[PDB]
Amino acid sequence: MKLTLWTYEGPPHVGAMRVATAMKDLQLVLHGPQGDTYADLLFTMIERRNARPPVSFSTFEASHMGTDTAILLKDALAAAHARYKPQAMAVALTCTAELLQDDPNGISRALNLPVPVVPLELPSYSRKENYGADETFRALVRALAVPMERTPEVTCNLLGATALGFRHRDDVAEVTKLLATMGIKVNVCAPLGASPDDLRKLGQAHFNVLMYPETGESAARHLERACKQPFTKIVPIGVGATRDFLAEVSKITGLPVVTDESTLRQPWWSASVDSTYLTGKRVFIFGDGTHVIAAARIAAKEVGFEVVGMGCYNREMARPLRTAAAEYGLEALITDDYLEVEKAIEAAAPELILGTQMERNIAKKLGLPCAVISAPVHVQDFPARYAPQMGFEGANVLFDTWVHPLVMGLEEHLLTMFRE
Amino acid sequence: MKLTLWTYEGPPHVGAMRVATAMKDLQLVLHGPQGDTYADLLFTMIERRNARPPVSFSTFEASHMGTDTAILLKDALAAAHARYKPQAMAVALTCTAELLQDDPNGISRALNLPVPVVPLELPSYSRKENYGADETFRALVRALAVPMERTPEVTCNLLGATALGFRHRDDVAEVTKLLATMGIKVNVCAPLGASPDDLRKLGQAHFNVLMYPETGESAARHLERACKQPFTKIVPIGVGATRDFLAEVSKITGLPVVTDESTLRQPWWSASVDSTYLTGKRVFIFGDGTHVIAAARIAAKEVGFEVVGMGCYNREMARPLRTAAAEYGLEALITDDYLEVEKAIEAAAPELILGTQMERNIAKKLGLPCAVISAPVHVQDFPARYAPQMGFEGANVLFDTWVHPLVMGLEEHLLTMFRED
Amino acid sequence: TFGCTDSPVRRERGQKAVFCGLTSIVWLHRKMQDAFFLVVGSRTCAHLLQAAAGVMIFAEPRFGTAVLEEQDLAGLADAHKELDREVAKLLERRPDIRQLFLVGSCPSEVLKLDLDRAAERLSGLHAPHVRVYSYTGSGLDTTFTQGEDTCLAAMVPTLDTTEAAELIVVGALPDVVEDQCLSLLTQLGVGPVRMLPARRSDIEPAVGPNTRFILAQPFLGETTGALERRGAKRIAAPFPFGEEGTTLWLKAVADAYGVSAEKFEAVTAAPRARAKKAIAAHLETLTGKSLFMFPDSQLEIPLARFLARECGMKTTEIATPFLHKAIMAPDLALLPSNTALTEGQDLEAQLDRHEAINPDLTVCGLGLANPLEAKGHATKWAIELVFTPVHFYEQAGDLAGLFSRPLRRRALLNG
Amino acid sequence: TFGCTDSPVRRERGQKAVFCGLTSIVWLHRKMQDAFFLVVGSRTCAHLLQAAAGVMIFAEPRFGTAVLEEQDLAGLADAHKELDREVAKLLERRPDIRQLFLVGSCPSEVLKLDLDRAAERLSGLHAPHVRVYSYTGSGLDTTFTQGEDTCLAAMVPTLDTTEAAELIVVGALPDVVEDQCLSLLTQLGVGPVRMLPARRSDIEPAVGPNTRFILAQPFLGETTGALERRGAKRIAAPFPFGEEGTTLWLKAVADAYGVSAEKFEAVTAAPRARAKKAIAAHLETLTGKSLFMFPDSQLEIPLARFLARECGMKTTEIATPFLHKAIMAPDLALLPSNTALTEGQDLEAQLDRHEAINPDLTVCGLGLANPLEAKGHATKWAIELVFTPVHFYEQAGDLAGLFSRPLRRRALLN
Ligand code: SF4
Ligand code: SF4
Repeated sequence: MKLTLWTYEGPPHVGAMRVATAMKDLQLVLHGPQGDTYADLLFTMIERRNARPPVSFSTFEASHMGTDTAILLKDALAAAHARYKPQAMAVALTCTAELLQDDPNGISRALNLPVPVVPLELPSYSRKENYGADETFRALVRALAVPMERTPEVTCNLLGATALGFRHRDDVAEVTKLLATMGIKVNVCAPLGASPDDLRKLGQAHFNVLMYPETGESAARHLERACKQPFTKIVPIGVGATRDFLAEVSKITGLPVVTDESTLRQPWWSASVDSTYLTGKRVFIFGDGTHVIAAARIAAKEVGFEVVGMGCYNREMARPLRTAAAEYGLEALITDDYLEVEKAIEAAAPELILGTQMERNIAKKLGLPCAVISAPVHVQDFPARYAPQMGFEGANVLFDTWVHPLVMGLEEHLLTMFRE
Repeated sequence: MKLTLWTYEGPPHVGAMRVATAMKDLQLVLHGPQGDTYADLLFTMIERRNARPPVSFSTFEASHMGTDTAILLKDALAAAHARYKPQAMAVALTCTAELLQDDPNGISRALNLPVPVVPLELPSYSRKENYGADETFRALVRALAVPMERTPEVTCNLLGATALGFRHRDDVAEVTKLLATMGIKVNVCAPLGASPDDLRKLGQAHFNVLMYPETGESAARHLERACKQPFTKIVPIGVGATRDFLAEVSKITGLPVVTDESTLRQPWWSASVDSTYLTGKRVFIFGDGTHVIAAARIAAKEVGFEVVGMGCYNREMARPLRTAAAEYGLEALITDDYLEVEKAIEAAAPELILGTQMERNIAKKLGLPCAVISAPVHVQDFPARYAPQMGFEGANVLFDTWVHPLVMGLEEHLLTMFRED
Repeated sequence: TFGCTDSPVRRERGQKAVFCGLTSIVWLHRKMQDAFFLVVGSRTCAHLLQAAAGVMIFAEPRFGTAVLEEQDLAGLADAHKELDREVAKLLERRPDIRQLFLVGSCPSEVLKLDLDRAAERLSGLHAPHVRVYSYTGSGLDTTFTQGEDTCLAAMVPTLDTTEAAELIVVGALPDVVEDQCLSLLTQLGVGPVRMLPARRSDIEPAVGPNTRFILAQPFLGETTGALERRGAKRIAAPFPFGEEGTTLWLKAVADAYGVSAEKFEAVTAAPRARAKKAIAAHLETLTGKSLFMFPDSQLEIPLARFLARECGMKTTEIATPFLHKAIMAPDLALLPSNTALTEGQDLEAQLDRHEAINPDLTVCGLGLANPLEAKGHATKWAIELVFTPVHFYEQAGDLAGLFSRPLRRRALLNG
Repeated sequence: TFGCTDSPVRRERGQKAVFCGLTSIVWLHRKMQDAFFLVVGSRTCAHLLQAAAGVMIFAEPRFGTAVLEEQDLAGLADAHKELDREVAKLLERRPDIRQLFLVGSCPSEVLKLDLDRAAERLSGLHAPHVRVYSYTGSGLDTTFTQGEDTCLAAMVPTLDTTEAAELIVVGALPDVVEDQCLSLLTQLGVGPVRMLPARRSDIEPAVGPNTRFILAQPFLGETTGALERRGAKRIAAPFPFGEEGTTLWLKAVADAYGVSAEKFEAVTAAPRARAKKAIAAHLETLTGKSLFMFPDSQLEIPLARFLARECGMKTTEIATPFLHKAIMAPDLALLPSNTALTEGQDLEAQLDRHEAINPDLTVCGLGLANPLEAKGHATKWAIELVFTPVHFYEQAGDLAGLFSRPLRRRALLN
């Protein structure tokens, strides 16, 4: 047992929900207790969604345990199917149901539905949310994708966008627009926006864009072996990262790299004279692996900060992060304990903190400028306005967003220093 | 003499510099003393521009006054023509130059240059920045536009966008998008992005979109006479005003309204349950007339605030604003005096204040949530990111921007109470 | 046309959209300044507490969860040893905690983790400075506010004994509301009155065969039983929502204590007028409007009672996660006899009834709110009713305001 | 190799990109607690102050501008009465003000309102609580820092008479810098020393025939002239920038007061080594780099001296708005012999020379800076140098740091 107040990630079954809600015409059935429906709040409140998550629970409680739990799962599965007629379903165990002896795969197969029901294995006591989504998506893809003839014109898939992703919506839109400038159309984007029938059409794409390693890497690896599809290793957050990405995409396809830079403003903003006081500002960077690595390169090589501390909460990105951090002369902080983050921040004494919502709060207490680069994140960071982190508009967005807190902090510090 | 700390607007000649700097291939020459080049810092630092403004000063000082001041103006017109070979030029008086006896018209008529040189009357002790801009553009359009053969396709002009304009850059882009969606291409956008040659070709457009009355109305009125082009009277800020705008453009052109709303998220955002606490929240709105009128309709009819005060510093907009405020059962505050604003705010005790950079500061002192909706504005509100106030992306932007400080205010208040009220 | 005493209540089972009792810790701990709440459960439980607490999570709250690890799943010798180390470590960090609650969850229950026995052990090891209790807040056992009930019940048998004739007001109320309650009871001449729970562990009520208690909250079934086990007698009353609810509640106390009609009518006259005035500013919008309430907190029956009688609303289906007949008798007698009563839910069946009724206003949780608003149904989110001051005279207009607002917003935003 | 005493300086007029003397108010009023600076000018003058002040405008600062209206453009009599109305209003609105400066602008001077006469008249009227002065900050007369010069010069006639032989350190400095100066001079055995301006109106220094003064800022020509008219005698010294300048500045004072070489070396040893170690950190990116300086403040020559001799920079064109030949002698004698010097400015021509030279680092105004960056020239905005602490030992590394930063940002970003 670890005493826990804050947790950066929920249980893997929430990640499964994160993949189901992302998709359409797919029902997820979770074996779990009355009460676990609280996770729907996340999708309806934070993402401001117009429908109930395609998720339901067997809903066992004290007066229906023992041999009744198996029946409830069967009821739940049959009821979900008869009501929504999805193209496919998935079944999984909540943490509480993981201690029961019920076999979802056995139960679901004996029910013998006219659509595939994909049983998921999600160890709720050793693994967390991001694995839940990654594994759910891999299992879905393994069950549904088949080798196919390549489309006549060059296309790719987008992999790893989910519900409750930090800026996934607008990243998808922005990455689409920059592949379209190179003459590459998107085949399927998945999980987000995909149906199980779309998943069946994955194989006709030429390669995959792996947008988020934490939620798409397994499906990408599978699609590489099964559908002979290469996947991009570089995540286009940052001007520099976007170029390398497009260079990678060029190597994959043989197509030349074309760009529309008429709207790229970050490099000139950063080169301009009003940015020269940012030079050497000490930045501490925390969050998930993908966003921390991306932010570090922007901080050091695009804005001119000194990266003074670097880490992430998700074990699955530990090695890419440790490899990244060493180029800055730093040892990566790998932890899911916000109190450890708080110790590393005090010791590093930064001038700016790039992090999650926990870090915004640590930064408030210490009186330090902070900006948010990664999930977990409250309702504020699901904006009505266009807010990508990726590509060129994302580079513009990131610039305004990191700099704003610094100007506010200096401005408030100057105001109090000339009153008396 | 009015005792002055804060000024919402600068002198008319900065308005002239706003028009010149928006444009290409125009030199603006100003009769003024050494030292008035400080205004160059506004275009270079704030708008983050990568060239010196196309503006030069005769640069007179104490040792060379008298009959030398005319010589100096002559030299600067000559030097600016010889170096930048502009398509056209403007000449005007600084406030100190207005006290002198030199006639900018007769000096430049005598110089007899191979391009038009447009004289500008700018009353620097009675009029301000916006007027400077509105007049300068009007004079340039009077000088250059002619009756013309209409284009085969339905086209229009965008009228009023300038340098140092609050979100002019992205407003132009968004308006262009919503017109293109109706199959209406833009002919010329002026002043912002245009050349004197571009200005000659204004008349061939079917109609005019008046984006900002403060800096475009006078030119629009001229083009209504000279080239028979009617102009849009609705500023597309807010979902409803955008629809009223597109409807208006329908009447003018005969084309049906076609919208793309696949990305319009503001209506669902405010209808959603998270927005329910927003109802009845008392808002005080201030800025230039256009943005105050637009903001108030959004506040009341789209987000569900109660508008508890309205005003503007922009006297040219006094009537439309007074008329609009009556609809909300408010008396419009017309003042250039930040101290009056501060009193009105205190007397209204709002929960949100919408305004200028000055209103940001008044709000902070009172610890009230605040968002910026109008110039004058500091560096940040000239963003690298896409940031329109207009059209459908404007509506999304406006929603995030107004609501964020309220949720910050509620969040701050909640956790000071949590430990330990 | 008032009285649902003999009304057939639907006893419904199936898919449920409700919070577990763990959720109650969030606003319970704020009241008991001296206590800490340690959930023994999974990351799921931790995630829930985080979600329900929102911003409070950043304010060092006096709760937390011992997340069960894989090693804790294979052997019960190790787990009771780990829990002890985890407790001692927690109590050393926070010396000022006087009451520790070990809160049972679904995972700790399935695991057969004996938290009753752990509470006794830890209580031995940490006396006299910290008393430690045990109760369940699991989804298996408990819905939302029933978590407060199990909590208070667990501490009733440990309370001092007394032969004094005193009043206990049961239910954690917001501090301003409690103060008003106390003032009104003092003005009435009702001798020493204590709350359960008290604001601090060293001023908890005593109980004996002459103790009287009245419930400020309807969800207090087990606590009621435990107080009766100790010898106390309940004063039956409708719940103190609105002018009438509050008057009837006070009246029942008054009558129990032999307070004269003269004294009652004069202590109560002005606050009664105040509250009536504040409700009337909400009638235009509320009168004739139809109400549907999903099950969440057990407040829905008395709240529906208030909405129909004092706000001229029309009831359709009103559902509660649990319907305790004796405790709800006074309110049930006041509800419009047309009211369809439900205890429990099969979520999909209830939404089908809801869609048919087409109610003007729908009380439901955040899981259903936006989904319902998207289908054109005006909604008021339930959870706000548990944590906003709503009881008694002074909050009667604000109580009504919570329901008029969503309907007023709807009207503002679309012509 | 190091003499510019006899270098022929190019004097130029024409188009200028410089600030007027009004700008000086922004950091002057911060020093003088009791003071209020009322400009008499147009909306342009108020707009400049607003831009120059930035966020300080929202800090209720002790300046403002009586902006001229139509009515005020004619004629004298009525305008003067109107000024009094505003001044009387201002004084009761802020009663803790003991010094009022009527600052002349270009508009006021063309209009020929006699602010000197208004000051006289208002002094009589608001005596003894408020003394009122007048000086010019106009673009016609004055460039940027010269506004401090005319301000202090306007105070000198009225300072108290004394026969004591005390030191006056002239020029507004950041309090942190002032304190250091005081401490070093005090531990050298030099006292008492006073500042002009002082922090409050009631502790302004006295002058008389036995007074000695030393300038901390190069732009103090009229002030020097005024103090000499009252009989005070100047101590000549290069300006206290970097280890060398500060030492030399301090040495001139210690020589004047008979302090021994033994004391000088002991008090000065540790701060000296400390200063030259802080500078060394910046020696990496600065050595060998060419320097070009547009005219702004009259700090350019001392600063170029510091950058060449202590930071290993090569000089090219070093321009200044005004060059006082006597005051600048010590620093001119230390500048490298190759330096092209320019007094005044003719912008287009000076931008042609700049382009031809292609210097590594350019000090210039914000109005030039970005446009020059866009053309691939590393720049350093000048205005920062007048408000940041930069004089004396403790700040020598920071000063070097002001010039190394833009160069290491250019390297870092490409
Ligand atoms: S329903 Fe059970 S498993 Fe789920 S959060 Fe509540 S106590 Fe934990
Ligand atoms: S240069 Fe003259 S007119 Fe311009 S701001 Fe300075 S004093 Fe005023």
